[PDB]
Amino acid sequence: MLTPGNPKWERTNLTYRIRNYTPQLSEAEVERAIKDAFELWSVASPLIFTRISQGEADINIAFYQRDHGDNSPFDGPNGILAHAFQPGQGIGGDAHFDAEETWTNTSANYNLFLVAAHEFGHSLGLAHSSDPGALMYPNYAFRETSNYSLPQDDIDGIQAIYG
Ligand SMILES: Nc1c(N2CCc3ccc(CNC(=O)c4nc5sc6c(c5c(=O)[nH]4)CCS(=O)(=O)C6)cc3C2)c(=O)c1=O
Ligand SMILES: [Ca+2]
Ligand SMILES: [Ca+2]
Ligand SMILES: [Zn+2]
Ligand SMILES: [Zn+2]
Repeated sequence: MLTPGNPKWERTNLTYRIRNYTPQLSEAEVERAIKDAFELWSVASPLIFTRISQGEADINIAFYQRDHGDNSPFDGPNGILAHAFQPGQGIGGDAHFDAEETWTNTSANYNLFLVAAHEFGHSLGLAHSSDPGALMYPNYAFRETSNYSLPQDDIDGIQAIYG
């Protein structure tokens, strides 16, 4: 469940910055989605995520449309929802979300919190899992639950890299 080449962060204290927002949600709603997404991984590893509002962070977060400078363009409604780069400097670890998607905080397509949590796995060095119940499973499908926490397969994956 590790990204090929075993690329990992050499530090456990990471910073992130939300570069822009989506008009479909309030700023407060986007911030809460991102915060909870990171909290999923933090409670199962030594990783600490610190938000900054200016300057250069380790993980940049932004909403872009079509061609946006990294040679991996988005494609309008549905299809590619977002993507993130493996651990590293520069664009490494950054996560981009397709601005043409309907972003929600409900079970309707597409829940920001869920897509983000998945993307951050890639930002930390995790590959896709073959376990249909894992956050890192290749296919998106929202499941309403009484309590939202990181599945055991994802826990094993994050621990196998950072302990
Ligand atoms: N495939 C593609 C994309 N997505 C990105 C976002 C994304 C997000 C999630 C998945 C697979 N996982 C789920 O659909 C999913 N995982 C979990 S873990 C978990 C839950 C879920 C879940 O509901 N869905 C809910 C209950 S919980 O107690 O909080 C624990 C796959 C994908 C693949 C693209 O973009 C693309 O092209
Ligand atoms: Ca898309
Ligand atoms: Ca970066
Ligand atoms: Zn991109
Ligand atoms: Zn993925």
